[PDB]
Amino acid sequence: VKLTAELIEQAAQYTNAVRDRELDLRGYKIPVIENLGATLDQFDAIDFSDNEIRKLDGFPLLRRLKTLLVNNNRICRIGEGLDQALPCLTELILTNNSLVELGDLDPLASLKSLTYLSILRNPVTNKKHYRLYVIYKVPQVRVLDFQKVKLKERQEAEKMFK
Amino acid sequence: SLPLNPKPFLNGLTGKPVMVKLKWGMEYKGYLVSVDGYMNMQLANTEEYIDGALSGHLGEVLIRCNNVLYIRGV
Amino acid sequence: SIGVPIKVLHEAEGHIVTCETNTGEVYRGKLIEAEDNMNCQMSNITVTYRDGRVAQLEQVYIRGSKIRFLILPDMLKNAPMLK
Amino acid sequence: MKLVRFLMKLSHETVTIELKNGTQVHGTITGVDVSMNTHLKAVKMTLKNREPVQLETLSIRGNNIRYFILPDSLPLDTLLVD
Amino acid sequence: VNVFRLEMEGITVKGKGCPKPIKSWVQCGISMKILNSLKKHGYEKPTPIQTQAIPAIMSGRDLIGIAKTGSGKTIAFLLPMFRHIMDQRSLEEGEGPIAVIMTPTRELALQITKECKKFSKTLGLRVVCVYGGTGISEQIAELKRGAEIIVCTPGRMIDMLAANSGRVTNLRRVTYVVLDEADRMFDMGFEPQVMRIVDNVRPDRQTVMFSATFPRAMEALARRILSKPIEVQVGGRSVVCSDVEQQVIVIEEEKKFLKLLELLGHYQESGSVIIFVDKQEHADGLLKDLMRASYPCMSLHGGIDQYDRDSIINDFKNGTCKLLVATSVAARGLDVKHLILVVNYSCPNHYEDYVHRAGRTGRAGNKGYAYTFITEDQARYAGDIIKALELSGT
Amino acid sequence: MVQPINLIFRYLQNRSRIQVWLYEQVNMRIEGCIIGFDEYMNLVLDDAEEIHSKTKSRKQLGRIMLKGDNITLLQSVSN
Amino acid sequence: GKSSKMLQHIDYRMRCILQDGRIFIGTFKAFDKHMNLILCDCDEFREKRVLGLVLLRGENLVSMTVEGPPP
Amino acid sequence: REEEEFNTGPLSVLTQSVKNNTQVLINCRNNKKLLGRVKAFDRHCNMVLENVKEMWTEVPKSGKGKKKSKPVNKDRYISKMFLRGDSVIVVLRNPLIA
Amino acid sequence: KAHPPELKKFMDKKLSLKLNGGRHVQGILRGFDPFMNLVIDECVEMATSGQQNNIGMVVIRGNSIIMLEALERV
Amino acid sequence: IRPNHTIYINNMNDKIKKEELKRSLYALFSQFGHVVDIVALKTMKMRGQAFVIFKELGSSTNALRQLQGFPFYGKPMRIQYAKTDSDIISKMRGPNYILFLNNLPEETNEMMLSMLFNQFPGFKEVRLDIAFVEFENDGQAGAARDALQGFKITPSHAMKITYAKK
RNA sequence: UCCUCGAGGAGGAUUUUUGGAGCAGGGAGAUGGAAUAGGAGCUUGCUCCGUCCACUCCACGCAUCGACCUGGUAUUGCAGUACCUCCAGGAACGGUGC
Repeated sequence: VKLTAELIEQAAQYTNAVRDRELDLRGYKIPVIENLGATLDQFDAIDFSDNEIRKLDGFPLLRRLKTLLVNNNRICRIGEGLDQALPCLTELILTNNSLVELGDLDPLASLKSLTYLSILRNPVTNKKHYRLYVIYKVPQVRVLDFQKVKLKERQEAEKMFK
Repeated sequence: SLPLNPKPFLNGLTGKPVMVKLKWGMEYKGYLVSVDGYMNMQLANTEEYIDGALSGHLGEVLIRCNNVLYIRGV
Repeated sequence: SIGVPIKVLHEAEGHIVTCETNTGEVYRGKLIEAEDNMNCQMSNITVTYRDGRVAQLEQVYIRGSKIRFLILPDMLKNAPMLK
Repeated sequence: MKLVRFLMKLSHETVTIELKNGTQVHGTITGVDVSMNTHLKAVKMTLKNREPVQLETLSIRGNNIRYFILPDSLPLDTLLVD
Repeated sequence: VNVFRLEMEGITVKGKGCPKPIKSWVQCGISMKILNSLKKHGYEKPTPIQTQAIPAIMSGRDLIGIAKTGSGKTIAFLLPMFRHIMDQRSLEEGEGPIAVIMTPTRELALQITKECKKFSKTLGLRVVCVYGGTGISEQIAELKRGAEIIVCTPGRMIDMLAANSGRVTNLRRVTYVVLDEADRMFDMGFEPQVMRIVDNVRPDRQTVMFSATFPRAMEALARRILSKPIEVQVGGRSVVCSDVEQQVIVIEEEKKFLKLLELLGHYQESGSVIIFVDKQEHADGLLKDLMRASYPCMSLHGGIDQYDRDSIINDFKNGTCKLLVATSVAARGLDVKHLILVVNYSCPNHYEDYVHRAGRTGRAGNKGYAYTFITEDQARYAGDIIKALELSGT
Repeated sequence: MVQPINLIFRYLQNRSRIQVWLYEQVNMRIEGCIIGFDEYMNLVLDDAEEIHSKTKSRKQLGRIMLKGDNITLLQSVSN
Repeated sequence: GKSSKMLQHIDYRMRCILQDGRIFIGTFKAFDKHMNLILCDCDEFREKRVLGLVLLRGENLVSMTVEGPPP
Repeated sequence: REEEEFNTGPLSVLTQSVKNNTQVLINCRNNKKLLGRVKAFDRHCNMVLENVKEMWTEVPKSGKGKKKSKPVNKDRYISKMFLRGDSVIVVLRNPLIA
Repeated sequence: KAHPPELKKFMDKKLSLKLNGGRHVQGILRGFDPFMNLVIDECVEMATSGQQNNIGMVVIRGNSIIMLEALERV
Repeated sequence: IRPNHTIYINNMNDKIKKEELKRSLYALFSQFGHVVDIVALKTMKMRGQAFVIFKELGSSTNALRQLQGFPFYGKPMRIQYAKTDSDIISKMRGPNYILFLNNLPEETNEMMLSMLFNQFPGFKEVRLDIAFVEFENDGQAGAARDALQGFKITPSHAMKITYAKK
């Protein structure tokens, strides 16, 4: 059950709780996120929860994409061309993923508009100084794992590994 | 004196040198030739005045009611 | 003689709505009187403008001449507005 | 006499419309109403100090249109006969 | 060249200087209003009595027409009068009508007024609205505004003439005097009223009379009031003789020879008889078949010589030949006293040839026998034969 | 209930000096005596004067025919 | 004649541009003779502003175009 | 009624432009003056003209930037155009075609 | 058509009206009009510095009326 | 308290904005299921509290069980079931196959048993301190037997659900 | 009433659409820059003059309220919402009148 144009044209699309145009693509078990050109950047949020996506890549240019729900998936790697395809990506929910190393968070630093990031329920969050490395690598993010970044955490991230 | 309606006052002002000033600040001075019921003005040998200084002569000038602010009979 | 947005604005009288004027003034409150010419008369209204001067007044009246838009709740967008 | 009947008979023609805000929209006129509601298809709009954008459809009101631009090969003498 | 066929249609005409009957109303010398009324009424073909009465009324002479009931005598009296009124217009003087129509009944006068109003439709000509037994003030107010024709009762006309409400001037008042149902007006009951109506009239005025029946005494009384009348009835002009008995039998084309052989064998129709045929070769074949059947028969046609035809005529006159076959050339003009029986085995296309064949036997007041065989091919002449039998009384 | 047309007729009958403010123009106003009016609120001012509040000057024009589409507020003055 | 220019875009998401430079993207449900647009669950872009059911007057409308497929 | 008011009022000044085929100037609210021959008019001053020449003046509007450079005037020509009567501010008839 | 505005409840009440160009007045309404014209007797206008100037009975047209807020409980 | 589709979380940080807290609650609730509505106020009566109403009651129950006492913006929020039904949900609404139930309350009617069994999909019939519930599907009956083993309904007694024998 | 060839048939004058819209961002200083883009003294170096941004000074252009960041502090409350505790500092944003 791969993501095609007929699956995106038959999927439900409505208004979310934040008054944004969201398309519900849950319950599809798509192994790879592709063929997203049929939406023509008419959705403000993408609900791709409960899927089997392994890599968050292969997305076309969508300037209206501001929220991406990748919860309950097996995402273990992030694409390096995420900034060239989503310049206005501000919300990224990557809870309960397959990220084990902090080096997968290195392509996530290119998103300058990203402010809300969720990396909870992951083996990469259980490593030593994971939050300090995420604050040092991504200074544009203001809320990490439902927690506001303070000045002391930014000073601790800028002190170590400088 | 007697209360005069503006429509016979505009009908009787034809042929006399008046000056109609618009909302943009410019005025046109000339002899009133035609004045209809929709408060439109058509004058002959009109001269343009901007900020108290004359600009030039144009001749027959037609000014609508949507732009003309006031008119004074000289 | 009566329009469908005019009928939707007349049917939404008595609900917590807002009217944003052309100058940016947002009169919010319960729509007490809504005529066919977009005349909105509200009681216990609140002024939240684009200037931001938020205040509370006992009664307000905004005409349809300088009215830019109207923000209404979505309780009347289902029925009988489905055509 | 009436310019609305002359504007309504100018369908399927590539014209341009300049608004009061400086935005010029060039496209094929497909629909004209009595209130000069210009509905065009595959138009290109250029605003003031902005980039031109191409749209598949556009609907401009009559009160927002300031000027129009017709091609030189338009039969204005034949279309004026009511 | 077919002017004799209109007179043979069965319309007895009597008089000196009679005009020819018109074939249709478009070429009858009528006005535009009369033609418009005839087109609106739905008249495709005019009546023969109307075609005999309309030129006689348009010429300005007195006419007396007799026909059956429902033949259109009121239209035949109203249409040429309205055509002459429209073509020759006069000044509508006070209390003077241009036409005087006499009706014995009030309902008949109202029907004549309705027919005159229908014939003068879409025009300003209003003739009359008056009847007996009604208010005289309304009739005087209707007649004072202008009266073209006067169609009313003789008693109401006498009451209007006695009270100076309507009269005929001496110089020029009326030009036509119509008389509907003249058999009742010429009776003993309506004699002095019609006499006073005809006495106070203009000298230069035509008199028209129409009735369904006409006795000899009524016609003799009505002829004195008119000046050189023209009679028109049915049937006399080119009609069959009443002294010769006419018989029509429906037989086939092959059964006609068997019927002639049965009439020659059983009945006494073989000797002193004239047999009319269609062609000369068919007449020669019939003569050869009669001579082969042990019967003396002679033939006279255009294919034979003149001396042989003269010898055949001499043998038929002397009594040497029992039967004489002849073509249509010998049907008219031949006056033979021996011709007692006329056998028309072949029906001619024209009724004049059949009338000449029926009139060839039994002339000068004597009796005669005429037997004609009618076939299915002569369907157009069956109506003319029925009209000739109705006119001759057979 | 006092009608505005009746108040304008009473001001024209009283021949009092009234000041008229323009629409979207707070710097310059007019002042004069209204002689007559019409259905389109057209005022006929005799010996009118344009008063500029920024420059504190007054320029007389005379007989002026002011349209009703530009006059936003009208008040009565004692002068 | 047919007057099907506004009926073909019914129940669809359209983005109308205002005179001051604002853009309202909402589902057009009904209209009138004064071009009164009723945009249910509309977004205001110029930044994103949560508005919802916004009834904008026809006097402040400049142009309108199709945004995407109907929900 | 309407024809006499159009041939005797200010609209006759428009009617002399289409009958005698004369050139008139129209100054709009966008500081532009278009001189041309009026071909079609209406009661709402909807002017459809042919062979028009529109002149105006424009500023660089922070083109390069540092505090010494002037604006300039410009002009253009159009074969056939149509302008509504709302944006028409001034209409001047002058014998310029001869 | 031509329905008058619902101004019967705001009769003889002290309300504050806003006019175009940023003008503010306060006064008691003395009547109504179908063209949204309001007669304010003993009106006081707010200046730019903040001082209130009494102008008396004034007439405000409906073409520049922005918002009218009733200062009294009706 | 009966389980419902709306889960209410309280004891949260009231210093954050309303829209940011609503977006954070939506991003937290999207991992457990589709969030239909989010009711969040900042007034003096509803300070520091919000609620999320979902489409399915099982996703709301899993979000209330998993995020019980989770730290939200520095303060551990407490999640619980709603007292009344939501307005949006009310507007949108209007092993073996046989399972043996023991220690059931006698005051509960058949409608309460149907609402308790409505977490599982459509069953064949229900039989009524002992009860017998038979489902049309074997996996649905197994999920209903695994879910109702120690459920929180009428807390004065404990309900026990077991598979029927042959 | 029409058709055929006399005839036949049957709305530019107050709340929406002919617009009351257009234009310009205070002054000074031997302040600083036009990589590839000004002219003149007929390149380059220099001098002069009608276009910005950063800082400083006078008049942080001024006052207002809303959104927002730091610290301290109060509320533990079951609802369908313009917005929601208070204190102090800073002022990146919005509009109102001069």
